[PDB]
Amino acid sequence: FVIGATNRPDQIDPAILRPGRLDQLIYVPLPDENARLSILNAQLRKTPLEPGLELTAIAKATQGFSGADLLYIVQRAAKYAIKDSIEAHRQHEAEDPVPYITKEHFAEAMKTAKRSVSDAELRRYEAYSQQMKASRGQFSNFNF
Amino acid sequence: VGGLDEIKEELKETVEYPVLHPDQYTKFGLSPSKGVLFYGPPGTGKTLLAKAVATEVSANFISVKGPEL
Amino acid sequence: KKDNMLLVDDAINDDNSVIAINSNTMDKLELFRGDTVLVKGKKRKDTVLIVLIDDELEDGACRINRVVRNNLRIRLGDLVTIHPCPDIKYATRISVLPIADTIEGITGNLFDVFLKPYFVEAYRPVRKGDHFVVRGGMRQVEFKVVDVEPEEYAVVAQDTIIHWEGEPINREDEENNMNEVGYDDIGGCRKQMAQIREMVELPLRHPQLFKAIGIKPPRGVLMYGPPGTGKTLMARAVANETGAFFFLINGPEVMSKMAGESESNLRKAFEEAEKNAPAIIFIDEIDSIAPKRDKTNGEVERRVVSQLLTLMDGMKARSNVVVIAATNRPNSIDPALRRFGRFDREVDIGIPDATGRLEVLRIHTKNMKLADDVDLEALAAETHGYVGADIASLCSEAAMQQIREKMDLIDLDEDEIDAEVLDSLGVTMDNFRFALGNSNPSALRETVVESVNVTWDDVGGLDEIKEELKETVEYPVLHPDQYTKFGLSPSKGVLFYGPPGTGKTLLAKAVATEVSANFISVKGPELLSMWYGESESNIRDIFDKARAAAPTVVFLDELDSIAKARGGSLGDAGGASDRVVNQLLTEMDGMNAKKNVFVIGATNRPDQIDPAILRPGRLDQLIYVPLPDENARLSILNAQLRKTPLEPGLELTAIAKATQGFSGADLLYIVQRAAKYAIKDSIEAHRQHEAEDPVPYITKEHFAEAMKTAKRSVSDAELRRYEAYSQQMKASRGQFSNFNF
Amino acid sequence: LSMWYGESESNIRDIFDKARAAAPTVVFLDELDSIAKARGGSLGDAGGASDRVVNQLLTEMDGMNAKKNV
Amino acid sequence: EVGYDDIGGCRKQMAQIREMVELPLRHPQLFKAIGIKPPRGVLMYGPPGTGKTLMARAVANETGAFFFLINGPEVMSKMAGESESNLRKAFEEAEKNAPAIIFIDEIDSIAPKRDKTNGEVERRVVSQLLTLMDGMKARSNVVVIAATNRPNSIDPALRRFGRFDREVDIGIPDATGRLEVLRIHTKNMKLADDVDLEALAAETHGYVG
Amino acid sequence: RSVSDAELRRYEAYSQQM
Ligand SMILES: Nc1ncnc2c1ncn2[C@@H]1O[C@H](COP(=O)(O)OP(=O)(O)O)[C@@H](O)[C@H]1O
Ligand SMILES: Nc1ncnc2c1ncn2[C@@H]1O[C@H](COP(=O)(O)OP(=O)(O)O)[C@@H](O)[C@H]1O
Ligand SMILES: Nc1ncnc2c1ncn2[C@@H]1O[C@H](COP(=O)(O)OP(=O)(O)O)[C@@H](O)[C@H]1O
Ligand SMILES: Nc1ncnc2c1ncn2[C@@H]1O[C@H](COP(=O)(O)OP(=O)(O)O)[C@@H](O)[C@H]1O
Ligand code: BEF
Ligand code: BEF
Ligand code: BEF
Ligand code: BEF
Ligand SMILES: [Mg+2]
Ligand SMILES: [Mg+2]
Ligand SMILES: [Mg+2]
Ligand SMILES: [Mg+2]
Repeated sequence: FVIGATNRPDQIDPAILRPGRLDQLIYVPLPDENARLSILNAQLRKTPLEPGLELTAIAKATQGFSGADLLYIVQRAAKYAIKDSIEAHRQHEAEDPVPYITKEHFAEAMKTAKRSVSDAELRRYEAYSQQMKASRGQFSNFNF
Repeated sequence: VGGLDEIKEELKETVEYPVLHPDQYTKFGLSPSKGVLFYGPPGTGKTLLAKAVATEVSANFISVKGPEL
Repeated sequence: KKDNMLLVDDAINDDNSVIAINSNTMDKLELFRGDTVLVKGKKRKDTVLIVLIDDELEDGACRINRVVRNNLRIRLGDLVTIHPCPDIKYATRISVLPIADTIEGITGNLFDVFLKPYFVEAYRPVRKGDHFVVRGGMRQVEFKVVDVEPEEYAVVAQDTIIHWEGEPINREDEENNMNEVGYDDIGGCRKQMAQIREMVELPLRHPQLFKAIGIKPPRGVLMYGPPGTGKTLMARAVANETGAFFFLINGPEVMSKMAGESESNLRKAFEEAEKNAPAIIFIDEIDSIAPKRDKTNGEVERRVVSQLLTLMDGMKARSNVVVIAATNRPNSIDPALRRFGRFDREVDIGIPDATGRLEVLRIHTKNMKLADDVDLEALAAETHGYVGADIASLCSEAAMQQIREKMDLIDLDEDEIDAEVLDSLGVTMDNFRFALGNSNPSALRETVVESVNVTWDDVGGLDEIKEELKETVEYPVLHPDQYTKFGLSPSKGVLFYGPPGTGKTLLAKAVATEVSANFISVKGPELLSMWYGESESNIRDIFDKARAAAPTVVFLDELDSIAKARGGSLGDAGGASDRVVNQLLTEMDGMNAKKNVFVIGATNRPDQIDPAILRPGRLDQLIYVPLPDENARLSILNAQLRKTPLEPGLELTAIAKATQGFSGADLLYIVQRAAKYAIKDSIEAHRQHEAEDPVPYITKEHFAEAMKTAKRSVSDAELRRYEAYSQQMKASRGQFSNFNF
Repeated sequence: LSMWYGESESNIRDIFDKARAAAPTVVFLDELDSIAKARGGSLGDAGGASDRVVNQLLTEMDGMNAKKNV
Repeated sequence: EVGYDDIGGCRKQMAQIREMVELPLRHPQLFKAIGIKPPRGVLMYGPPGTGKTLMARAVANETGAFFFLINGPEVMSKMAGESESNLRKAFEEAEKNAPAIIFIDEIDSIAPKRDKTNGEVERRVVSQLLTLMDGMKARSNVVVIAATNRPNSIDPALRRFGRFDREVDIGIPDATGRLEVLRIHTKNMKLADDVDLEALAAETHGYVG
Repeated sequence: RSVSDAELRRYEAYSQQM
């Protein structure tokens, strides 16, 4: 069972994409609003979170984002929480304060967050997918 | 691996079918499918799907980089 | 906790053969004032002494004089097991000898003077190997019990025959006896130590568990890992404490010039190890007698491999013997030799942790008179990528630095050194700090960065960039507990892009001077070669060396050079830049462990960079370092003029306000032109004053004549391109707002 | 310049190490029209080698070195 | 015969080598009072023509310890099992007689880093060196000294503590070092009375050794 | 489908040449 994971299917030889060697050409698209919520739930599985915090606004605000961008948002929120915790520790030593990630950490982490892929590469991937679907021409309900 | 439900289920069944039920495959008289290729935008879950295949599926895993060999 | 083990305490009773227990210890374990008890301490040594009720002792630890304490190889604050032995009985004869340096000067009857009154009517309980002390005649002599007739230990009743001889020795033998390496010197690899010690010790102490379970224990150890980790020390401790027969085999030691002699030597070695006793065979450096049987071209190597494979597992293979191997690379070994029965359990003695380095520091600094103010926790926390064998080099360098400091002020006295300075030497903390600043890990000795001297206060302006870089560098280094409590991986990558002459390389140098992590730096095309795949091998080796001695930070300079996007050439150059890009994308985020790999990238052309490497997980922080404003211009003018004499009436506000389009390199050019004009004026004034310090600082006139040829570096088109790229990166942040919940 | 992949950058690194090794030396970089060429983009192997030798000059003239006397 | 006063101009590396050569052999009382064994490995690298062989000759002629000289490729042979035997014979001859000093000149010819070459004999020689320099009862009162022109073509297991721990950098001298070299080499030639050496040392810049 | 359209053009050109 060979598995290929290539981020550019143009430079592949056309004799390897032939069935019998690599027949399952699975296109992994960008996540939508129902998949970004599950990605944010899976990435925040082993962390303490605020009971009033929801990820629906984070899934609805970002529309062209990716899992790496959501992981970057989560890591920036965790870095801001660690900075606030070490600031509270330094103030307590001068004179557990942060038990979970609050909403202000996410609101400050979602200010310097951008998408990874641009619009031209997404158009190139949709063009390759439509070329592969044009290779699936003359297909219908297929009554016998 | 958040999301990718149909891709995850199809990859998982394509791996686990000929290693658990070979009797139906020799009853139908056909060889199973072997390869699978993931392609798309970078940072989407291809290597994460490969790690999820490597960590818990009963088949032995041989990992190799591109220009490593 | 069985109350039969006690700690060593200072001695009240100054007698040699005695230990003091407390009365609440006597009822807790039945013993008496005359009872002779066997003390067994560390390093597999023993001694015999008289127990005596001591009120001050306090039941938990025992008082023993420095002589007993020495024979057991223990210190004040070490644990020992105590247990009584009345099986011992009065001696038939004894064999004591004076240590040479304790009798240099005198001669004659040592028996009548020292030994006779020392043993008389005390019937002391001595032991073989003991070194006792007798004070008399204005000196203290040290004898060592060399032999007794009634086994290892016996008593010296008046009828016992004391034999002393006079050919005394230098204490080379005493030093060797003290050194024997003990199991408690390889601290730092607990799981690998237990995995070796289990199959070494359990089928030798009691085999009833294996006789009841029916199965046979594994008889093969393969210790692989980085060089300088403790595999030879583990084999030496196994050879030194385990009482079975030992046989060490070097790698190219059996090889002989005769046809068929190396295999005969291996057969004779295995038959000698099997003939005597159930033994342990340590074959060191097995990469020279096992070249995988396929890549080699000779015949003697293949026959040695076949001899090992037949003699290790075949017909009547091994009768209760265990083989241990040690190697620096596990991959160049035959897979038939990496099989069960021959070499089955492969322990991985790898790079230690903070507590492992603290254990190595506490082990290596337990015999020296160190200090009263040196802590080892900060030394173990600031040491990051040491392989475990460089800690002894650190302590040796600190001791040599202290000795070199003590040798220069006070005179050396080359005929004979005065012994007053030997009692007060110590090892201070600044010696350890200088030894830490003047050393490196043994794996990163080939990619050492040259000693640049900059400071975080020498990089003016860019306060948000500096604090963000300091946060990104020093949060997973100083606080791993918060990151493992939140259960998330820290951000590692950062990219610097902007106009040239701004401070990206200066920020990289300020990182390379004073961060709490190791530094590995490369140039742009520096890791490229002319062969096929050698650039890939260089990339893989430098990333394995960066992730091995973690945490390190990698400065990938000129990402435009080392990484194109993909396939940009119409005619390819062999298809190598795409492979370099693919290997970079795989090593920065692939199927690895990702312990600590910080990637710093500084480029001045962000258009030719791969979007797959501009993606989070490899390089997420796209830090844009812009041109300085008025306040940043004033701070870089104050920072570039940090160490210089200046006029007190000098005002840099007009210089900061008049340029308004300059950069750090152009202001450095202005400062250098002013310094060159001041140097020319000083040379002219000195020549005038020597023909028939003239200037002690730089005046305003020098800056006024140096600011006549000042010109900007960047044009108005490259700045347009950089601001267009920044506006496109801000337009990638679309469909966003203040985001109030 | 050379035919192989990286030999021109190796020659640049070698001549700059020879310059900064026995310092002070002075280097006469002739024909910067031939060496630098102001990279831009040309979509070719000559443009790739020009970008590589320009970035090697950028990392050798002002890079992470001692910059004693060049 | 050359002495310690003929390598003028590299006094820092001279002191760094002279410490570990003289102080553990002259009086070991400080090392026995501190309870720390001294380092036993020298690796003199740098540009070709700096004075490493002259330093080896100086520490050979000055100290009263035994000096066994081992060249780079002189231990090699054609038979299988002879170069390792020559290295073992050299090490036992240096260990049996006295506390001695070994000078392995040109170690880059018997250390091909065990990864870029396909010959088994070179790997066997490197394994013999790694075993003889750090193993069971490895070194007793002996010390090895290396000298090579390139410092990167050596095995990292050979560039380790216990084998080669003090890698001194005998580099190019400054103007005072050129002044000392000009004053040392012109001590046996009656040249003139109206000649100076300060301007001769300050004129040149790239003259090494 | 397995093969693209340009590969068939190349194979037809080679079959017309040979
Ligand atoms: N669908 C996803 N669910 C959860 N995490 C994800 C997902 N996609 C990406 N990530 C996170 O971002 C990283 C990048 O994904 P990865 O598979 O390595 O990218 P690629 O497809 O380029 O090989 C993952 O390792 C993971 O940490
Ligand atoms: N984990 C460790 N604990 C204690 N000492 C160590 C450790 N690792 C290395 N050392 C020390 O490093 C020195 C050389 O190590 P050694 O065992 O001879 O080399 P290697 O690990 O290559 O087999 C010795 O002084 C040894 O005590
Ligand atoms: N922002 C700055 N702050 C302080 N000094 C600077 C700054 N920018 C440039 N300099 C000075 O000019 C030199 C050139 O900067 P450097 O980092 O080497 O170049 P670059 O900006 O191309 O990466 C620095 O070494 C320093 O002496
Ligand atoms: N630093 C130096 N000081 C004094 N003489 C030197 C120095 N370097 C070289 N020489 C002289 O140069 C000659 C060759 O130097 P040598 O020590 O053999 O160097 P190498 O073996 O590295 O080529 C000798 O005659 C030596 O006296
Ligand atoms: F496309 Be991913 F970065 F492997
Ligand atoms: F013997 Be060690 F691993 F160099
Ligand atoms: F490194 Be600089 F931007 F020239
Ligand atoms: F030429 Be020498 F060995 F540096
Ligand atoms: Mg991947
Ligand atoms: Mg070893
Ligand atoms: Mg730079
Ligand atoms: Mg020489």
